[PDB]
Amino acid sequence: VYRAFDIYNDKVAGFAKFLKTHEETIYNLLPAVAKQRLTKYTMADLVYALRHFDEGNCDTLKEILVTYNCCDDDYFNKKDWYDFVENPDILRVYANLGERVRQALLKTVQFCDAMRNAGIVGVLTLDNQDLNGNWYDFGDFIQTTPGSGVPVVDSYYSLLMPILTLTRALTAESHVDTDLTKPYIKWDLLKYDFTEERLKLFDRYFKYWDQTYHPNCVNCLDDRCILHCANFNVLFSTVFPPTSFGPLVRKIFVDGVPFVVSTGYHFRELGVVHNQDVNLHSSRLSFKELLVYAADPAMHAASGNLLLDKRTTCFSVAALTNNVAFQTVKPGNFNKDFYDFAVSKGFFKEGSSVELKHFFFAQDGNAAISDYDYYRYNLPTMCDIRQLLFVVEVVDKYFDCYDGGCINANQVIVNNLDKSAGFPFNKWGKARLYYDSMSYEDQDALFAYTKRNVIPTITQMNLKYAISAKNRARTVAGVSICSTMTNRQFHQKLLKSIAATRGATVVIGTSKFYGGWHNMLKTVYSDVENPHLMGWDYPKCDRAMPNMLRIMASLVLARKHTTCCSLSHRFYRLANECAQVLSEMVMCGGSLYVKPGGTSSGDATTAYANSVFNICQAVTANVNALLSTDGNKIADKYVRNLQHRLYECLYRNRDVDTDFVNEFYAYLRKHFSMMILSDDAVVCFNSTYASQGLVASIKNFKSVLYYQNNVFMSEAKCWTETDLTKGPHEFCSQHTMLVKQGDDYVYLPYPDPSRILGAGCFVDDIVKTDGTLMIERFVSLAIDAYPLTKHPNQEYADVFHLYLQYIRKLHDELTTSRYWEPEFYEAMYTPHT
Amino acid sequence: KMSDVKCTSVVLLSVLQQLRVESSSKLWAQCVQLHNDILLAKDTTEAFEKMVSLLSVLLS
Amino acid sequence: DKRAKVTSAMQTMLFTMLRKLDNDALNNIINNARDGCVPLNIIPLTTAAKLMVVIPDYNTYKNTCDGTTFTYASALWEIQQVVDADSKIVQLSEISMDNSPNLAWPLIVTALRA
RNA sequence: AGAAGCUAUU
RNA sequence: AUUUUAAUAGCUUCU
Ligand SMILES: [Zn+2]
Ligand SMILES: [Zn+2]
Repeated sequence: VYRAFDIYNDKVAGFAKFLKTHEETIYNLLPAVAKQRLTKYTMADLVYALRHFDEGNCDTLKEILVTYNCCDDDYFNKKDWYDFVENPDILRVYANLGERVRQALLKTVQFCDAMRNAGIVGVLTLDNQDLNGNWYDFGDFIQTTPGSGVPVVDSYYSLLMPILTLTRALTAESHVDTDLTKPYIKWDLLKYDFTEERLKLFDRYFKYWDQTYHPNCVNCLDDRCILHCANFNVLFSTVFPPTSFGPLVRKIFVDGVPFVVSTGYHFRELGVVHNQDVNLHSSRLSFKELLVYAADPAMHAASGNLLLDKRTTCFSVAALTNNVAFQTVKPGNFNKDFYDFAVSKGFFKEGSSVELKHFFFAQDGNAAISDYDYYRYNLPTMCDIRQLLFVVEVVDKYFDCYDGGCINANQVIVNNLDKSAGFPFNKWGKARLYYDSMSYEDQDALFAYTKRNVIPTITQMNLKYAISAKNRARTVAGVSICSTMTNRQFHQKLLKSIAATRGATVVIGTSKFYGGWHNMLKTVYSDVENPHLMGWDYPKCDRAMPNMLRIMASLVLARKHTTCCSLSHRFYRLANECAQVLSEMVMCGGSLYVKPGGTSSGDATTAYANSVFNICQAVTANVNALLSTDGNKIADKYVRNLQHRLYECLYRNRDVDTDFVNEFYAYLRKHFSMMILSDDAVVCFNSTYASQGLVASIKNFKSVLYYQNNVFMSEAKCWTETDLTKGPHEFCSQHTMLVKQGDDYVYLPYPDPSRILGAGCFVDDIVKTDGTLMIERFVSLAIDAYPLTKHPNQEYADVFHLYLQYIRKLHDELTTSRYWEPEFYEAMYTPHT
Repeated sequence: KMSDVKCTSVVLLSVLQQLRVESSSKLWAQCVQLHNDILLAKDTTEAFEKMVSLLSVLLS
Repeated sequence: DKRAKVTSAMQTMLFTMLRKLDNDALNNIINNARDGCVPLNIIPLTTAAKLMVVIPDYNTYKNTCDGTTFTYASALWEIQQVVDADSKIVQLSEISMDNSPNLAWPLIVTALRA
């Protein structure tokens, strides 16, 4: 048989697929133990199938599903049955395994108890447990004094972690007497603590976890302890009422008037957090406290009506207005003159390789809520925690060249002060008012306040007019001003440092002009032995991002404060971020809803957090590719030792092996070179190693997204390139070509001709067609379209010429020459500046 | 011909919006679906028929 | 002068929000907590005196708001008004199968606690 | 060759 | 009622 095994010998190590072509006294010493019959597939088979999912090869998964009446065979006859987005029903199908999984967990504990009462020491593996929960192999177990046995179960539980949330294993815990036929437990409305239930669940299922668990993460030791305890809390928060989460409120007295304020917060991940700077009776309200109380969602909800919205599956809180709101989107404006000129110049002939794809799409009054109901793809996810710890160390090794820390209110740089401040401030003015009316002392005091308390904020949902080749309204999430000010003071130093560095893995801030594209491509090519190019996109970035990876991103970003913030200060900062941009109240057309998680795009650190997320997923794919290969098959001694030490540092070494972290970082930099911007990535990798399996391919990335990001990756959004002279197929919506400039050869980025043509043809405001003082618009479009003159296809190369003749038309109507000369635009891609 | 149909659909939808049709929910929703299907369509026959329907909506 | 103007704006908004707050039920629900701290989500559930329901289609309506009084969240609600997506009053007797196409969905129901 | 203000484009 | 970050062009003031 060719089955999944979890192995650690002196020679080989890993979770992979292998061929399978004293114990009496041990068995005599040891209801969770088999006699009898043994389910063809073990728990290792299921774990490997769900963790290494590949379409067109999931025969074992199909057999496991149709064996246990999770679905029928005809369920697999329909296409995209395995897709999370196109076929949500698969989730329900997966849940049909849940209870069985849960049963296995309980039996494991029994087994371990037996060992602790017989003085037996041994390492638990998933492949010794049948799908019914029966342990049936005691090979290496030795004897010790009875009553002092010890089981090692870190690999078992760590590998099993994702499947617990994938199959919804703890559903039966939400019923009376933990019985699926029994009714649901009727928790009190006022209960919010749940600490003792968390401890009871931990002792029921994870009794033999060696590490210490903190139900409230405010008691943790560092950021790694925060990650570990937050993972456990993510698993345990799925069995508690959804009304028990969010801000905890209280009644205070200001000048004897009773106000309702927020004094704490109950997180799903971080447990219960209480504000320290609380005064039950207050005298007068200055600017700072008035701001904090007005941004508070507590009173807004407390003074609103009960709301029941059946259009959405998001938890609803209240309706501020008495009538629901409807925001539509209008069609674009048509530039008749440009259309006439293009038609006269011989364009738009039927069959031309250049066709108008990008338009402006109108929407009806139910567009904002229709786009808001995309967080339904955000599912609670439990992560392999040993893998997450090693990967977070490797991922921070990518950020060890930047400068960061805390700045003051006189060191803060804000680009645009005419932007909006969010609810409830949007009612009284722009961000200029709130930056101008606060002195630097007030802002410093507000920062000092956020370092010991939690201020919950409300975001707004806005519809953005845009151009696309897809029929979809787009919503952006605007954040309140207070969150932005303290995030700026907390993060701007590091963000500016990242944006002011050249030749690095993250290329945010690097211009594409004046040879920038050539420099970036040459930096990413590095000196990889057998280079191939790979690229990918994330299907739904902000909607379908697990909350654990967002917390990891925030912790990696905040690690720069080693000398300026104590650990309580850093934890309260992280709690503020989680309560402000992760799971907060969302105002969507006059009503308040609860955000499941993911990402708010109007955040101050969105692109950099996305870059951390990209590096984490890539490193995870590399680890899962290296660890799942037959060690005997590998022919290089260095790579085999690297794999063995990677397994040991993952599941056998609680402390951090810094030297091996450096070694793995060097291996990745040599053989897997990345250029990354937000969720966009281009990789130059060693072909021979990827073919042998020593580095990740695109299928490893697809499997990682399948079991971690809750999305499916279609080949229609992934690209591979073999010839390096042709650059990346796509990167930030640009194609690449190797033109001849002077006596050198240089890479040039060019856009899609349809996009530039549509941008010229369609606008969003009527005056954009009437002012005729928009020559700069066409000049910018021509600066973008200039590289197309080097394309072999003539219809492509003719778009820039058409733009030049239209600019001439406009200038001759108004009336320099440079704007119709090709030298002005040729100088925009020359290295010398 | 296709591009002329799409551009004329854009112009006609803009005119209808100028005619305060956006304040009738069913009319505007039907117009939005018709316009989007025109924009994503490929054959000019049904696109012409949809243009005719939108023009009849405008004249009504 | 703006600082003073936005200070007054915040003060007013706070006190007006206060003036709409049904304080007796809030006192009743707060005084039962272990230390006077309650979750925010349950305050409109157990204190609000008006309910708004948004209904996309007829199946959801007949499974949610059948008649003139319905039970939701362990309370009884008397239907006060029904309005269409165009914000025009819809009579209760019109919400049948035959008149479903004429109505402009989704429907907004306003109910009062009873 | 620089800073600051405004608009536009990707 | 219209968010975050980056790059670029044009116009004005000014050592
Ligand atoms: Zn801890
Ligand atoms: Zn700091």
